[PDB]
Amino acid sequence: DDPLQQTGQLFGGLVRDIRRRYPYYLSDITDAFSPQVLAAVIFIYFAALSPAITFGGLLGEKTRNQMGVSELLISTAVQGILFALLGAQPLLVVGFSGPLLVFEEAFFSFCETNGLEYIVGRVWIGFWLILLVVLVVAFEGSFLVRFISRYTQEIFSFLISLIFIYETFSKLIKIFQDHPLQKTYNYNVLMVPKPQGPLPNTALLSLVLMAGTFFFAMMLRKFKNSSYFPGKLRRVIGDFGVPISILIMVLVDFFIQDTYTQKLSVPDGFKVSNSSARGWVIHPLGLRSEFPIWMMFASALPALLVFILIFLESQITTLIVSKPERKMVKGSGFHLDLLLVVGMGGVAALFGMPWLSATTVRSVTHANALTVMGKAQIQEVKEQRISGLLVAVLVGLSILMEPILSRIPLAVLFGIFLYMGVTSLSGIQLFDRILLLFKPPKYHPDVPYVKRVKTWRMHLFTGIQIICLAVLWVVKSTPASLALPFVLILTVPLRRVLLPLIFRNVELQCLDADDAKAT
Amino acid sequence: PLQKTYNYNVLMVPKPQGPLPNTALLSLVLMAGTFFFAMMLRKFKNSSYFPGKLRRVIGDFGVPISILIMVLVDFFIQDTYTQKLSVPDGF
Repeated sequence: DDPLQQTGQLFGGLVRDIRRRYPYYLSDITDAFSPQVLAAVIFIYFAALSPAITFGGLLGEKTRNQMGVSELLISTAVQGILFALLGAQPLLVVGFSGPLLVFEEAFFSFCETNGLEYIVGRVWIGFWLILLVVLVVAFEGSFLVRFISRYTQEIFSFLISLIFIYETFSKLIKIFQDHPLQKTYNYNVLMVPKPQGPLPNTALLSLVLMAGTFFFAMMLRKFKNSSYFPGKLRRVIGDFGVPISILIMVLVDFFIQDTYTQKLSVPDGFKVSNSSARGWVIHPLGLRSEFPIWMMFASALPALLVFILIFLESQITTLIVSKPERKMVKGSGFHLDLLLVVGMGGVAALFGMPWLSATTVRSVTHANALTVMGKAQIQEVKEQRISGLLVAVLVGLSILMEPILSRIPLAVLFGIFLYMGVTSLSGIQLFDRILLLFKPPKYHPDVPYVKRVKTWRMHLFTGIQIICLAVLWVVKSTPASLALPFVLILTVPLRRVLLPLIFRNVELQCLDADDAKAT
Repeated sequence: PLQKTYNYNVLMVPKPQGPLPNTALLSLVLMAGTFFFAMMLRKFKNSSYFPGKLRRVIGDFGVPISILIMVLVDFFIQDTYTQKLSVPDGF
């Protein structure tokens, strides 16, 4: 039975996913006894805490510290545990995103322009998103995701991957820039709150940490499929390679005493940032004065656009995770996770907490972590609820391990970002055609879209795709980035009409494959 | 070796006396860059990414290419000193 199907029953698709998924409860409970699950837990723990800290610092310095880092980590823990507990697909990883930050800063700018409160209206926005998601899910209007082919999916994934790789190198370049290379340095500079001024051996040591971590990780991964050791020892080595490299880099950093490297910073306790102009509960009616009536009647509009953003991104992520190619065994849900995320965003907005949603890179990395692979062929993927709830509990309780987190150099995590970025390049078909662009036709592959169409036809199709990617890059670089989703959905009609009017029907059926195998 | 403070009133003309901030570890960086580029080029040489003439012609001179890249990288940086070749004035 189809996870998506036009059903004339109220709560139809929801109950269908319920009946498809709940009878596997005991199996989901049982299947998390392997150490590879623990490896996934420890890896995604870092992979979720580090961008959380980055985004928290960014929005703290952006929003006059209206919201900080402690609220973000506590929330991320709450949505992680509950999404693992009651999610139809608990294999997703939730978090904040860049366009969401753009929305928050735009709302803050609008509020300051009008003189309104920033945190007060968020409760009302939660109210409109709650009523609107009830309205939408009432009609089971998910079938629109059927219009998304592999073209739009892969182009969105590729742009996300390239953007995040660019962010990683931007981080490294900025940290290098903060301490330039001079000939002489004055040593009467204070270092207590922050590193002020250039330092001799810090930035390039961070670069060395990145390079060594990445080199060791790739050498280990390439050796994992070798034939140097018995299979048991080889599997034991392959199960926990990344934490092994992490420990090696950490001990190397701890052995060095003189040079300073920036380490992790976490809240002291479960406390608010302002602790002066805020409390645990925000009164929706008004903190210092009453909330305007014309705002009460006209503030529904941004709720529409934020719901559109979270809806499209979550459903695209659900398409990514639940593809049958990665040995998708049990049932996969779309409606239940979406409803849970939107309702939880609303109730978090009741507390003043911003909304969170599943992240693409974290989700694909999570799917990659729980993979049983062969000598190649992919046998299976271990799917259950335990890893996500464990990760969320760990990010909730990370505050209690202050000395351990204070000894982690920041560049090792950046190397880990480089690792996830390069490993997110596996499932792309656009990368396959990009590789095909340069290779001579004498050694071109056995896939149907090489035999059935000519050489310059493949080159022109990939040129169309990269031109689309360049336009999307111009859109994301545009300061009016709020129009970012719109051009994206502009991909949907363009494939149906213009391309078949230039290409042919056999090229249409061979190139735009719904599944990797079947064409 | 690595310290926290370095005195800048030391003479460098006949030979580098005393520790210096960014010399030997930069030589280690050059180690990594040169070796990594050489291995990447050699492994890519027998690939199938270019037409055969172009690929083999490019791979025919990998070591001087990496040497030139390292020399230009060294020349671009001005402030720090790295030890260079010494030859007699004459016969």
